[PDB]
Amino acid sequence: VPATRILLLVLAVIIYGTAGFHFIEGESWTVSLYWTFVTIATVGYGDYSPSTPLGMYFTVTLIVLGIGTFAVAVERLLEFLISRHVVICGWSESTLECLRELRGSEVFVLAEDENVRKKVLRSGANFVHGDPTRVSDLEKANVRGARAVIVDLESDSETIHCILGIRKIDESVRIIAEAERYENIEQLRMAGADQVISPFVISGRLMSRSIDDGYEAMFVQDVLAEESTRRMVEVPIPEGSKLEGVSVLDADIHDVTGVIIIGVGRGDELIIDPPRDYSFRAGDIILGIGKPEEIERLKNYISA
Amino acid sequence: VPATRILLLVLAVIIYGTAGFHFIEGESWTVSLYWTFVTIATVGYGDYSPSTPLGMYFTVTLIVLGIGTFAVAVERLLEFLISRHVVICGWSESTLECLRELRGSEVFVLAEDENVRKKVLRSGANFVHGDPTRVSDLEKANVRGARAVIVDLESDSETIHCILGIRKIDESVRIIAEAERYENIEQLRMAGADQVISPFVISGRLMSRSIDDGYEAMFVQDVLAEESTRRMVEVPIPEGSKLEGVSVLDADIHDVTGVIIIGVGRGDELIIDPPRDYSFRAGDIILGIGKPEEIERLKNYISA
Amino acid sequence: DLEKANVRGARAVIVDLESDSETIHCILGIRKIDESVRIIAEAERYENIEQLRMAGADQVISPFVISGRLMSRSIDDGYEAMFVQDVLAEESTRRMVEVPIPEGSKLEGVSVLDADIHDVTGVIIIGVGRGDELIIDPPRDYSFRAGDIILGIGKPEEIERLKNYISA
Amino acid sequence: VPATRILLLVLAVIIYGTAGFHFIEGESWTVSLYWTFVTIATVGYGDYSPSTPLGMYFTVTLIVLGIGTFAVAVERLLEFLISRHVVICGWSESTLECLRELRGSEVFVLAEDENVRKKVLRSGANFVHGDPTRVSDLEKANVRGARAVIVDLESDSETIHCILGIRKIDESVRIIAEAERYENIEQLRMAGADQVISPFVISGRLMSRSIDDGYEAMFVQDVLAEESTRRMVEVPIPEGSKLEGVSVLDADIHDVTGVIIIGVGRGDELIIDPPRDYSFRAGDIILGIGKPEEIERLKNYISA
Amino acid sequence: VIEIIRKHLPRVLKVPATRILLLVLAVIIYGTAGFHFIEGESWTVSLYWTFVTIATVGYGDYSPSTPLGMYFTVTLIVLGIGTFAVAVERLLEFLISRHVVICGWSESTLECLRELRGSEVFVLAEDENVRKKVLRSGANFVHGDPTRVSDLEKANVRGARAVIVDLESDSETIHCILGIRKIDESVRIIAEAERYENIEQLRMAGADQVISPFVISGRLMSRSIDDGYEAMFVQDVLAEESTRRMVEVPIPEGSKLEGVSVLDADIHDVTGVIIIGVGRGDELIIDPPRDYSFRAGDIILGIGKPEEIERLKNYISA
Repeated sequence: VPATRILLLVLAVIIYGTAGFHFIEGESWTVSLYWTFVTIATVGYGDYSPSTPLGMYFTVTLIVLGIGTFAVAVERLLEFLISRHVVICGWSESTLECLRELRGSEVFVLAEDENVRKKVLRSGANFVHGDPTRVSDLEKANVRGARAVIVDLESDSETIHCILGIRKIDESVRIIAEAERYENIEQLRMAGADQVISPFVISGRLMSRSIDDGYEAMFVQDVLAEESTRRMVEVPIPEGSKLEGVSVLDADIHDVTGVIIIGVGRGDELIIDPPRDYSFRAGDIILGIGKPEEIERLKNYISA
Repeated sequence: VPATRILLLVLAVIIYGTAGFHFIEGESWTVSLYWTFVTIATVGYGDYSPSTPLGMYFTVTLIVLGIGTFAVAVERLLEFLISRHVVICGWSESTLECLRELRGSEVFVLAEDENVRKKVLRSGANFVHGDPTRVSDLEKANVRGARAVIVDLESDSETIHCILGIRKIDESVRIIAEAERYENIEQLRMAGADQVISPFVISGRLMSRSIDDGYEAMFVQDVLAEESTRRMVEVPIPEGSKLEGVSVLDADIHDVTGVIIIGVGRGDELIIDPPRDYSFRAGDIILGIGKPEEIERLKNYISA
Repeated sequence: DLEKANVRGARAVIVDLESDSETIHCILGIRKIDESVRIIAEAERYENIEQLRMAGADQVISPFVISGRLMSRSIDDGYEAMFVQDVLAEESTRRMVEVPIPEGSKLEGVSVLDADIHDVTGVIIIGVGRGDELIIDPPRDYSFRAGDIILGIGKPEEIERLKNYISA
Repeated sequence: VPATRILLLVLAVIIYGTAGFHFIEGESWTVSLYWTFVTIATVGYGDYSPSTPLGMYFTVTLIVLGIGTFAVAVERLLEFLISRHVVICGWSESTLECLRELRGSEVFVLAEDENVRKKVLRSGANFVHGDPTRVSDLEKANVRGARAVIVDLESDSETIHCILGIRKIDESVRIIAEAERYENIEQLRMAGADQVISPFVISGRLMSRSIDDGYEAMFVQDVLAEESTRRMVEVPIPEGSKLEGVSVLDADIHDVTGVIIIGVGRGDELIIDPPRDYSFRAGDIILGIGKPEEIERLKNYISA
Repeated sequence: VIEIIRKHLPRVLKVPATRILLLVLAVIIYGTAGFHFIEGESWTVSLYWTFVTIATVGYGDYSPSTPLGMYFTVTLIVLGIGTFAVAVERLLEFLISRHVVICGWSESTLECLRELRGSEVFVLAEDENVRKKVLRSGANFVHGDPTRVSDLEKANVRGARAVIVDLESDSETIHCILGIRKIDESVRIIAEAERYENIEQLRMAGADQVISPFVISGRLMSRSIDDGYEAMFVQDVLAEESTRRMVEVPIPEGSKLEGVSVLDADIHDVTGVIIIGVGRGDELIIDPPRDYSFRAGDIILGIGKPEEIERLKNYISA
């Protein structure tokens, strides 16, 4: 049945109700409409009632009509009722441990499988069912407003196809991709990806360096865990700092603060172990390791 | 449970209730009947309630009896109370692009998947769930009174088994099939399809002409597009025209109109580039390419 | 595994893989090896034609669009599918060919109206190709150029009468 | 959750409410019970109300408390208010065309798959989900009371296992089985099957006899179809007939009735084309072909 | 009647109780505040009245006094009761030695469940079709993957008496034994080996007793060629319906046989059981020698009638 049949039947009764109480009892529309509601509601507060054989007749008829149409309209109603965001294209084991560190923000997981709807909703993310290679299904997941898009699909052919689809929707958003083979690192980066993270090349080099002594693999998997003592943080150099123009040899950040200056980055490059003649500028980002008591001693050090 | 089984129980409660108010409470019939209904409807205005223990036990009993049977009766009453088309058998990418040019007509889609229901209803076509190779599930899609049936199934064995099921319903509808292999073009014409469209023979013979110059594959993919400047339309010659018996050299269509006469079809045969001594008749369908400013110039020249 | 198959010394690469994402990825691998080879791709979905052509493919043939357009045009009369599937077959009576306009030809600057190619020769001029565009049904004031390509439909005895009419 | 568990929960509430009004408001037992009931039944009449904040808290609690279980008890109460069989083991294409001629009787289809529940219920049969090789799942399907059990399983190893399982449940029931290979005809028959029907040996011999002329295969598939003109029927010879002691040559049934005596069967054997010296006895069953007007002329012929 | 509708539509019980609660609370707030600020009721009354109003009772001790009160109340009731009915339905939905845990469901654990009808048994399996077989046998079913530590803790592995692991392969049986030993290293794991070569891997992972059935079966099908008496003895003394049973009788502290040799004890002469082994700790000596000295703590493995078993316990008693 059309929803409009249900609605018209409801409306017909309140009109009937209101009008008859007026015609039979001589009551005003305010109380007539109200009383009709009171009877439909089956509450009976005790103010208005019919006081004539016809009013009683009318009222009983009215109640039957009222509840019937009301209850139907209500069940339909109930049935109907029943910074920026980050978009994650594809669901895998790399984007699952990425989602635990992105708690608190809005995350939209665009995935082809419907089976993965329970695991996405359990971890605190909105699921958007679609194919992440289709441009019409990326726009559904609100890619254009996002602050970053994380692409980790089944192959490296679908990862370039999803990267090329974002570069025409928004040519300014930050794309982070995951390469599976070493040949496609410069292929995903030319097609638009701002950061290419290859997990089988990191783990391929941490397994050939753990044969003699595995301290290279213990440094990498402990400075990234956000439950240890030291945390690899990065702080930016603001405008009008005390270090805008000093060399690294004269700044001497490790002794006066306690952090370790493993590298500094200007723009889109990184200089690991900067030499002593490196003049600090404004806008630089200092990548460092230290205890969180030493980080606040560095943040006040680089202030105005 | 007949409706009348339910209705008897409801009335029995009503009569019982009404009479007790009448002889236990001493109420007149208009108020006792009213009260009984109201009691059943549990409204409680505040006018009548039992004023003696007999009535109190009686009324509590009426209420529970009333609610059970009333609720059922109401639930049941409400549940009881409140040219031609084209049919597309199967869903693939070739029938998705066919559905884009059939938005003005009404289209049924007979496919056995359930996941494709969201793609069909978006495109503006009614979805009929069923197996297209079965005669019982072909009759649900209104094959018998259709304009044309378009068969595109997963293989060429099921396309033949679906063409022979349509020809069992009626031998007058127009079947337009699609061949997957080149060798099965002659089997799909013996089963009963009127037009067999083999896309991988058109595509494979355009990827071999596009090695030197890609002008053959640029002409085919452009005149079929309705957004193009020139269009390929079939102009029929009406009965009582000024061109019956006239040869192609004596007519000179390209000089006076401006369209390009690339073929003339009589019945179900087409003669591409017809010779000079080809005599026209009434009934021959002219296949031409021209601007839309030139097409109505052609119909006004061959008119009666 | 592309450099095994001699893509550098080739004259045309025809990319038709199992899905549309692998056809873009293989086109991107060919353009790293030889930047001037002629790639002839094949799109499955309609929306991926502008991506296959941006990634490097010169000609994109989409078979599910040519078949979808010829299905909905064959409901009333099927003379447009009987035209396409018959001029391409090389066992047919009439062939669709391309002839080039040589340098120093008889038709330098000559318009198509006063050339009268269908009257003189008998071939049907459906388009004049210049470079990387095709003009279907060129207008009457269209002037030629030494170096055009005439696309036409005609009998095989009428193509030799066309090449001898455009000869130098 | 027994219905009585629900009822106990309800009673606890009505008892509780009644006592609290008695001790909180100081009301009598008769009115406190009435009031609590009426309150739960949400009538709203306006006679009894709490007069203290404690009474208010109490009353509100009773309403929310009692209404839940009140409604549920009503649901349970309303739910309470409102020849022999043939068992078919396994679902296939042989037991589907067997089920169409067994319309009108009770048929229980014991099958392992749950997918086949829709096709069994559509054809007019009760579905019993179980494994037909398990003796505990045959007894669930009521094999012991049946008049015949039809076994058609996936292999001939499961068909002997289902036949052996019935022979210990009931050693008198009639088992009809279907053999797949020719070697197992005497193996299924020794394990207990009363009739072994091998479809690939009938169809293997009807395909090697249809090469020259296919009249052998047209006779078999037309005398079994119950929509043709002639029907292969069998009538029994009763006690005290007119033929108990006559030979076939002197009975001369084909001329005086019109049926064709293809064979007669005594006990558990069949004699096809009985000779002229064959003396008819009592209890014999005459297998014959004829029009249904000729069958009634034969049935009265063999009477008392 | 909405409760009728709810019974008609349990099909929409798809959302969190938390959404349900927030919405009903918003309604009672609307109601109570209007009674306090529009009708002029006290907060005790306003809430009381609001409840009564929402619940659709409407006694009339309090009633709207102005058109505004009437308009207000109509809204309050029409929205509140619907929500109320929903909240009620969700509540009803919600309202209505130690154990052993069995990881996995096969035919070997089906016959183990017949012997354990007196104890309470959890079954941790990842199939859903097996729920009808477990509840028939009298064991609580816990859905989950037994190789996961999070789904092992749902089955109460940490406070169990013994855990019985029988999974589909020997790789998952090892991956489940190592997940149980991560929860607690004191529970008793009883595993089952599918191949003979993986008996030593399942003891290194942490199982206390590895029961390889295809090595017992394969070594009984090779002794039953000549005479089938070896495979007739094993399949009979394990049955509790047999006339003889193999029971372990422990020697208590302060017994009359500490230091006594087997020849000086002569158990088979005085009792009538056959002493086929003596276990000390986790080692078993089948057919112990003559000069084997008893102690307190040695578990005697014997075969005898039930009329002879309590005769043995009364002979070794303190």
